[PDB]
Amino acid sequence: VVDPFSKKDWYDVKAPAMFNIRNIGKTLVTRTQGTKIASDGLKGRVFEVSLADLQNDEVAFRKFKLITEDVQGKNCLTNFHGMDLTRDKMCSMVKKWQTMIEAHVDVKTTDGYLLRLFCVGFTKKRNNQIRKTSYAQHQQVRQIRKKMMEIMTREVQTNDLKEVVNKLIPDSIGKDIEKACQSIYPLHDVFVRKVKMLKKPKFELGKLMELHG
Amino acid sequence: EFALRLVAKPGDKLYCRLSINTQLLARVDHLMKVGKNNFRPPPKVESSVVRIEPKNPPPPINFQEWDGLVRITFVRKNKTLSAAFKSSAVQQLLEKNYRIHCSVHNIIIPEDFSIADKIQQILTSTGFSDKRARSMDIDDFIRLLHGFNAEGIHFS
Amino acid sequence: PLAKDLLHPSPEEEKRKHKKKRLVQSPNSYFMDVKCPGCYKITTVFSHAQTVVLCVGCSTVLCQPTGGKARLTEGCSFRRKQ
Amino acid sequence: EETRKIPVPANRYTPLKENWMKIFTPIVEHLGLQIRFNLKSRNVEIRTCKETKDVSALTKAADFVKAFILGFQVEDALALIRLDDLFLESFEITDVKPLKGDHLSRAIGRIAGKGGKTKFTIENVTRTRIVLADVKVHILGSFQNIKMARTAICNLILGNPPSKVYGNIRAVASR
Amino acid sequence: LGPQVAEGENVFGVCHIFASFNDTFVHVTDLSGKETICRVTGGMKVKADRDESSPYAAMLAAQDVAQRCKELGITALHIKLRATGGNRTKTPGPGAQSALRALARSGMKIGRIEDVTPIPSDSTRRKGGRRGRRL
Amino acid sequence: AKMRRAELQRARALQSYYEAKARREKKIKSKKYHKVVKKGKAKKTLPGWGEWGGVGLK
RNA sequence: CAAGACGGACCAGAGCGAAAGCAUUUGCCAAGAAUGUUUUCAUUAAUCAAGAACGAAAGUCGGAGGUUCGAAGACGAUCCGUCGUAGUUCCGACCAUAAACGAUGCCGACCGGCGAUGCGGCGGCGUUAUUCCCAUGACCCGCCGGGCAGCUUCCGGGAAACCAAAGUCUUUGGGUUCCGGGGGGAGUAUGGUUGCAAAGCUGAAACUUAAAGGAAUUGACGGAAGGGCACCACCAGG
Repeated sequence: VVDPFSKKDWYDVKAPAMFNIRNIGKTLVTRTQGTKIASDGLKGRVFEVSLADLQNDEVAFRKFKLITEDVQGKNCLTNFHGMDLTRDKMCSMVKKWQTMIEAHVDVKTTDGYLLRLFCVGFTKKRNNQIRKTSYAQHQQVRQIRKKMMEIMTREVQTNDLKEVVNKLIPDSIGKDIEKACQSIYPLHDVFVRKVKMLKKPKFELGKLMELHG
Repeated sequence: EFALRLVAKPGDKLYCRLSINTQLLARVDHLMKVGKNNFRPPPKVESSVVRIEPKNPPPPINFQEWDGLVRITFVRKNKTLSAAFKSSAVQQLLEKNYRIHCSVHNIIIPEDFSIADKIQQILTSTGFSDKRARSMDIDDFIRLLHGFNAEGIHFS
Repeated sequence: PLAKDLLHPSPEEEKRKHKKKRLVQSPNSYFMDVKCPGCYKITTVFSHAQTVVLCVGCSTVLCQPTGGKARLTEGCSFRRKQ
Repeated sequence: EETRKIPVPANRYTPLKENWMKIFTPIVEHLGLQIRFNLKSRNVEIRTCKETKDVSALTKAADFVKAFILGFQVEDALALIRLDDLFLESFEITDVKPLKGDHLSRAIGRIAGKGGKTKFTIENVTRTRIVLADVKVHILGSFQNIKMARTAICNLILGNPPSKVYGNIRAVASR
Repeated sequence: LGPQVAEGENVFGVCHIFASFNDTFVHVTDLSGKETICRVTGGMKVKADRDESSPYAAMLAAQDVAQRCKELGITALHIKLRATGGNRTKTPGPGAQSALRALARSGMKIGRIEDVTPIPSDSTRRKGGRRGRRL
Repeated sequence: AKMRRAELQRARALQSYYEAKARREKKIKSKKYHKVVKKGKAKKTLPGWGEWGGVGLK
């Protein structure tokens, strides 16, 4: 009988300092009527933001999940929550006459954020190849997968969230894997296609401050 | 098909719920086999004539109770009554009715009660545990219903 | 076509055929003599050897068994024999 | 500025090369849009400029090239630009019955018919365009014509012969 | 009423266009997706079960959602298309396309088009039998 | 040299499609199919790619 | 957050298995074909009556679990829809049947061409591993072996469709197993036997009939569909 949207208000949701474009948009919360506070409804919200709106020159097929968990007077503060590829890109990458190799590791970083890493890779037809298909054998596939797992283990476990995210922005890990697997079977499109967030540590406010500034 | 299922004797492959129920509540006679050239348009299967008359007075059997018990037992007719009563839906309906009976007569239900164990040991106590539903006559179902009603298990 | 001497096949055809299907069967393997790089001794090794071959004095691996022909250690010298 | 990206598969690049003229000339002349083909990311890229009117043409323009990505002929997608209510509906053959192995290929043959004629016949019945993928079927037309074509196809793969569905669809098209 | 945003800069929402095989849902929400702004089906728009999934009903629904968002001052939308998904058909129908071109006709800025439909890895047995097709 | 190389790669792909169709047809042993196919045999600078090609800018 | 189910796209012209069947990673376990071999034994082999192992799905007997689907059933329409019982899932016993197909025993020999594919092996320049510092992987060329599958062919064969076997067959003999003898009666009756059951294996006669069946080429045929022309046809009109 009365509109709740007048009763609502607007907050500003903003990216961490690792990202060039920091203002990522607006959010609509209700004011506190004494029953429930705006923070409790605001301290857990997940945003699906593409990377092309976070960097001017970066790619568009990469999407980052950012969880907002604090308010600072109409200024939402966010943090890394996940990574994924656009489904158009994933559907386009799976061509026919080749082999798909997937690897996943449950790796603990230096400050307790338990991550899960999923990567995918495809064998590449050579420039002089006359055979229509390029199928990797099973032991070659197992070797490629093993090198994938050890590269992510040696690459994520030794760093913190800022370095991991700054490596995931241009996908340097996938380029490392593509360069390292060349002597097993030449790979074509190696991306860390999905990052999850299984376990977060106890809540701290300072680490969010150097993530923001 | 319907006329032969109507007059079916136990042991016949055409024995069904209709056969046992109509042999309970009434007396039936298959009279004369009718050709379909007598009809227009002539039907799919052949035609037949059935003479039926109800038993007056009827036998003192609750027909809802009888039909419910027979409906449970003919879920799978070649399957034994033990496995017919292991069904979870059967356990649900008999739990409802046994709860009604305990509510009416103020019977205290033990915590470790198993309705299926009760049904199994009564069915072995009757001797119908290894018998199958396709080979039971009216009298066996009468004995089974008498035992189940004497044990407070009702089908309604 | 339909006109050739089966009794006298040429060396290229009889070489090309399977080792059992020749005019008279003959093996494709051979015995070859190997000098270890760390010594001077001669070891007679089968070309398709299934055992790892150690030097009798130096105990250095001369060849490693593979699916077909044996894989000599780099540094070893070998000569076809007989 | 408004951005549209349309992906291209690996098999559609050569027909895109052989039909690029009749793709950009309808857009650049009377739709007033800028188009390019990003070879590095393999996407048909459409964006607006200073000389665009009736912004929904952009949407239709995207659907335009989308039809040529899905396998449709060029002039049908030209008709998609000219007409106002034209839609495309797609479904896999196994989305209506679980078929495996040789049964699936027989279903493909029943949709296509000998010489293609059965599929062609359905087109001339429903004034639609039907493109068969390996297993996917795409129908372009208006809503009721899409429904009639979809019913005809679903009967064709149900096991009904092409002659019976042929006669039924040629009789029911008089409503 | 509305966001305190300068005229040059726009404000973003995301619109789920759920094209079920019986109607179409137009659910506008913010970037987080938790709280809503506008969602109208074919149900409030046409009083006939014939045209519940028609492109016309979804079109009129999209115009109503667009004018609602303009009254709220939402100047742009991201599009998250969706079909039934799961065991059933995976492609959005004509209703989603009709709603999309309708809200494009209303002058609303369209952001990122994206097909977000429930594709299984593999799933359970489908609704039809071993025999049953659509018709 | 390289043109013949591309021709050979195309030939390999076309032979793949042809041999797939050949095996699919060879599975079919129905006499009506063979009769119908016998009757049938007896019866018989670019704007775009580079950069933004449009009216306003090129 | 949880429960049960299932491993798409990659996924085929693929591969493996005695067949039924077999698609998430990782580890363990025990098998296996082909290849390579100047190892060993030295006829140890081929084929099956008897007897035994395995045998999709549905089904029966005990448990566990029951997400989806779903015989029956209850309702609403008039081949469909809502709900959903037994089941579908796992473990342990049975049952042993399918268009369980190549509607096509197994072992052996001989008898055209081609260029593709999977595994192993051999020979060979070259390009790649940000010119890789030798080998190794990925490609490239050719050959050999056992495969899966094609195209071609006056080898011959077949009633023909067609077959590199369905050939080497009246010019009729490599070895061996199962099995048919016009159509029905009839997989019925009867007996035996297996099974908890459902059913499985074996299996007639009286009588009755002049056919039963396989393959291919075909004129006419009320019609049917695509077009075109015409104010002696139409739209708008006078």
